[PDB]
Formats: sequence, C-alpha cells, structure tokens
Amino acid sequence: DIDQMFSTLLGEMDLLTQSLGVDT
Amino acid sequence: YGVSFFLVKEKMKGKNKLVPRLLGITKECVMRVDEKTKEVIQEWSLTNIKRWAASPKSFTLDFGDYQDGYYSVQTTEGEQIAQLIAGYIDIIL
Repeated sequence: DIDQMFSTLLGEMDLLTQSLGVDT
Repeated sequence: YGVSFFLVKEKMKGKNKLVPRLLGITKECVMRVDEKTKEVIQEWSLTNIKRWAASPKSFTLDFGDYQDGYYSVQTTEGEQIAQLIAGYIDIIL
C-alpha cells in the first residue's frame, strides 16, 4: 500500500539528523 | 546474486553528523556493517521489514513501528538498497 510512505519515512529520517540518533 | 552491500552514513555518538558506514542486505536480514572492518555490528531480519523508503540521498527501513522501527542512513543509492530489499522480501515472504 503506497501513498505517503516515502514522506512518512523521510519525515522520520529528519530525526536521524536532528541531534539525538538512537538514544541507545 | 546474494547478500548486497551499500556504503551508507549513520548517526553515531561523539558528534552530531553522520558517519560513513556499510550496510549489508541479506536475503534473511539487514545489517550495519563497519565499513572499517566490513564486520557486522547490527542485524535485522529482512523478512521482518514492514515498509522501507529509499531516497536519492538516503534510505530507510520501517521495522518495529510498534515503538521505534525506523532505521535509516544516508546513501545516494536507496532504490538500489530498497529495490533489492524489496526484492528480497519478495522471496522470503
């Protein structure tokens, strides 16, 4: 089921560049 | 054609930017390899994938959305990582 996925994951990826990372 | 490898960047600790890395898609898993040693630091079933998202600069995996299933890195070749993954979930499914 495709629709926003891309943006749904890209928006999440933003959390990988923010500052945290994986919070271990 | 078997296990695939992609040099991707990941957000490590000690700084704020990403760190070049090495991914390894296995027809049974996904893993964060140490571009430095080529050894695996992390692993995750490929047949466990929920939904992924390759981009022209980065690629991403969604497995664990129950909590935090989103594992992503920076790579200018996602569709390569994703199509295969996508092609691997096509097998193991």
